[PDB]
Amino acid sequence: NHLSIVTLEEAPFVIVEDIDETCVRNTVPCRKFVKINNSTNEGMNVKKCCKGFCIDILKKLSRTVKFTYDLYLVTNGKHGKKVNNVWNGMIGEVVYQRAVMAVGSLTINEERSEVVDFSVPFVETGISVMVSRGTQVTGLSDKKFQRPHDYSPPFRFGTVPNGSTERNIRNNYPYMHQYMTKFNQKGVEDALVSLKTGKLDAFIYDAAVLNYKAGRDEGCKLVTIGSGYIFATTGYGIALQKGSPWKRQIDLALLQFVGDGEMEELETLWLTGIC
Amino acid sequence: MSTRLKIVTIHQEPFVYVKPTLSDGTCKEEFTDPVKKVICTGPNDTSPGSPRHTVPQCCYGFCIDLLIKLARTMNFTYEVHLVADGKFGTQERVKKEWNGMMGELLSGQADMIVAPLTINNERAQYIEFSKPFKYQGLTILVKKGTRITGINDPRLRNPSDKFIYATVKQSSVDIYFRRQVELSTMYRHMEKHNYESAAEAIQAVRDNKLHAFIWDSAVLEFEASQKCDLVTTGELFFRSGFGIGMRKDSPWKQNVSLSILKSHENGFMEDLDKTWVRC
Ligand SMILES: Cc1ccc2nc(Cn3nc(C(F)(F)F)cc3Cl)cc(=O)n2c1[C@@H]1C[C@H]1C#N
Ligand SMILES: N[C@@H](CCC(=O)O)C(=O)O
Repeated sequence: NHLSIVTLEEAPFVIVEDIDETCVRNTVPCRKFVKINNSTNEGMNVKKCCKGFCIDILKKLSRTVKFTYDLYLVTNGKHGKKVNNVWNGMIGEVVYQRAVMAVGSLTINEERSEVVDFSVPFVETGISVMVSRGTQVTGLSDKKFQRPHDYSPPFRFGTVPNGSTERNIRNNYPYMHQYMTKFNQKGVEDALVSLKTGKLDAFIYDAAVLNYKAGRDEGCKLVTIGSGYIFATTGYGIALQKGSPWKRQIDLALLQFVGDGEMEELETLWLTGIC
Repeated sequence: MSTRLKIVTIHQEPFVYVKPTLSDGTCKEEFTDPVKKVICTGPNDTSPGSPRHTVPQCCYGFCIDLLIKLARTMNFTYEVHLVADGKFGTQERVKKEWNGMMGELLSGQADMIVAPLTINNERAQYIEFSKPFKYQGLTILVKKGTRITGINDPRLRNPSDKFIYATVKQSSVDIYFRRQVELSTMYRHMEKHNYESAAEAIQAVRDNKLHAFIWDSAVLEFEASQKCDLVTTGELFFRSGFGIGMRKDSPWKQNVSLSILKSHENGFMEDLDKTWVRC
């Protein structure tokens, strides 16, 4: 009944704040293990506060499914990457049973599904392409992405590696992938700055995050190609241990939330934009 | 002796086209690339409380292309039939019973549901749904000239015998309007005018009988793009997915979902959307 839950910061889904001397308003407590130094394994769990779309979903599932939790932020990797058949990130936490479930901006994909069970998708996502308004690209299939050296100067585009986007590009567009690695971005914030300061032409990334970013862009310069078009559509899901007894009740509660209009209330509250 | 899968489907354009066979019991060879077609046994006679004479028919569309891909992927044999009662499926009180493809699957008359079948709480309490192969919503089909702001329009929130708006009987849209108290007023109008099928309802909007049809956008949007005398109004409410239905015990449940995820990732699902879906 008292479940260990892993999360990862990614606005507007998961937002991390410092404690007030407890957690205020719509915030739930979340711990992060912080190392003393880089020449030790010793560290301490810092008490922080978590809010966002996925945190409201957790609050609802907690109440409906009737469980209590100890929420922590992953420190070994991010979302999930299989390195030499060993998973890190939120996926790794569930795979190696340090977490009963993973809640966050976690993309359902085939290779992750082989090692964890996912809930029904509760946020539509996939791959979107962000550009400065007026950039002439048709989408991922554009010859500017497919054969970038056919252009003088070549189109400069990248993603934030180690997540589901790079995995999809590596699998579907081998040339595009090997070309992209020189334009790898440390994160979303770096990527948007590069775009806004002419160092990058296009940012390939998670559709739901990119559409939120476009909707909140100052001056509405940055847009996603198409009417916020999605390539390799998938969704965010709660990851659970293979054959978990929690999956069933969690799927039922999510489909209940959709039926009752509770989903649209969260989408309106967290994801609507100006642009 | 047979480890062949009984597949149940329903007539729903553009996912499942149902046409008669040729004089020799084969399908008219059509082209998009060849149009893949299956023999689907089903009742020739519609109308409620009437004898159902099972006849071989031809089945094609988004869902058939999907079934063929699923069979080839998991190495299964199958046989296809259309739902005897012509319905998607609701749980009604008789003791409660599932009707349509839901009833069919729960009784073992079918081993799998392959159709634009909405994933909802009510059905997920009894059956296994695969990961969705399509995410869509509900919209309203009106005649070119009729004006409605959406689900919040006073012509629907405040019903009258003047403006007739309905949906399909024993469908998920029926389940949604029934479960929600905030829409009870609208459900009370609809119950009196609901059609036995979406085709019948679509034609009734063409023949001025029905003035608004609340249905799945994947089907309404496709219909509006063909029949320019009909248009869709408002945005999308009850954003839901279409999934493959199996019994909770099924040994194909994990592999069905992995195949659907594969097809989303490799563009196959986007291909079906281009081939069959997208005035
Ligand atoms: C409420 C909601 C929100 C987002 C959503 N996004 C996808 C997008 N999506 N996700 C996938 C994936 F297979 F990865 F799960 C495929 C597609 Cl399409 C499918 C989908 O069905 N969604 C749903 C319905 C209820 C849930 C169900 N079932
Ligand atoms: N949501 C993604 C992270 C972002 C991305 O790599 O596109 C994942 O779960 O991997």
